[PDB]
Amino acid sequence: LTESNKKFLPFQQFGRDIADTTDAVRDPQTLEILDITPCSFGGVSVITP
Amino acid sequence: FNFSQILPDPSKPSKRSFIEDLLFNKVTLADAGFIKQYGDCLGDIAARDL
Ligand SMILES: *[C@@H]1O[C@H](CO)[C@@H](O[C@@H]2O[C@H](CO)[C@@H](O)[C@H](O)[C@H]2NC(C)=O)[C@H](O)[C@H]1NC(C)=O
Ligand SMILES: *[C@@H]1O[C@H](CO)[C@@H](O)[C@H](O)[C@H]1NC(C)=O
Ligand SMILES: *[C@@H]1O[C@H](CO)[C@@H](O)[C@H](O)[C@H]1NC(C)=O
Repeated sequence: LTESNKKFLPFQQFGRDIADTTDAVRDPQTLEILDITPCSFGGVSVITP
Repeated sequence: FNFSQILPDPSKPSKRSFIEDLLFNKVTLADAGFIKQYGDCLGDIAARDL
């Protein structure tokens, strides 16, 4: 969860990307916009003789 | 015969000829996968980066 500069409309709560997953949320206690990024990943390869 | 257009140009950082530079400028290579190295993707921007 990272701080974001998205300009939410006052009636809007959640934000959606192209794939229709949740990308930006609004914190319900303090009115702040948070971006959701998936955690770090990648491929693993083994080079061996 | 003049071969200066297809012979390599040492002034360029990558040793490519004038016609090769023209072709590389004509093709817009949009599939740059591992150039990002996931750091620029981890820094999230409001613009929709494909
Ligand atoms: C062979 O062709 C090249 C390119 O046409 C000539 O080199 C010069 O190239 C520049 C562009 O980088 C042109 O603006 C110049 O007009 C070209 N000529 C000169 C005299 O500078 C090169 O001279 C040609 N060589 C021969 C033997 O024909
Ligand atoms: C809305 O647009 C203005 C100017 O067009 C820009 O400064 C601002 O950052 C935008 N808000 C966003 C991208 O959330
Ligand atoms: C309760 O929610 C309101 C809504 O904005 C907020 O201003 C206030 O700080 C919250 N109080 C606590 C104790 O979290």
